[PDB]
Amino acid sequence: RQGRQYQAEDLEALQNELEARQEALSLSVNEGGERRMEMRQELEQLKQK
Amino acid sequence: RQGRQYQAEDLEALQNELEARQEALSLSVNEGGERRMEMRQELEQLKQK
Amino acid sequence: LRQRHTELEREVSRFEDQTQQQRQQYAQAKESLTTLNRLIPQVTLLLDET
Amino acid sequence: LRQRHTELEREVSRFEDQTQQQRQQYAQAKESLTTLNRLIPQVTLLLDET
Repeated sequence: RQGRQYQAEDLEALQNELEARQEALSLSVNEGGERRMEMRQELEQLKQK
Repeated sequence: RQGRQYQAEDLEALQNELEARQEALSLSVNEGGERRMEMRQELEQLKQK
Repeated sequence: LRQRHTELEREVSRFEDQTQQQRQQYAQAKESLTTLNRLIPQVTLLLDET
Repeated sequence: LRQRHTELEREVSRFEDQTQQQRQQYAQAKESLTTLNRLIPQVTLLLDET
């Protein structure tokens, strides 16, 4: 389903990296969200201008 | 820890309940965090205004 | 705009409080799921209360 | 300022594309991690390839 043959002998390391990728989800979504809305507020300043 | 006995003999069904909670965790924190953040930027605007 | 700051600070406090409580109860529930599927992911079948 | 709007619209598009792509990719990663931590959370060690 994920991979074709994916280190079935010892897969805990992948669980840890996927947890790190879930931290990356939270970082990326919050950064993209705050930055896009802050630049949208810059757009509003520009619109009023 | 959660519950007092709470069907520990065969607790599989509770994991499925906790999954709905886990999904809602992400929604509830993602939206809440974004709302306060939107107002943090608005506060800075209001501060800048 | 200072009045707006105040209501904004009230609303920020409400979201910070709500998110804090919500993340605490939901994280405790998530940690419970992890303890269940780490300590007892059908491992109770190996135990079998024999 | 209309030049700024144009470049800002390009940037809004990039943030929307990036935020979508990462949320989907990491959500499928979450779905894969949850299947692993449900079905085989160290159950492979119980098996031990014995």
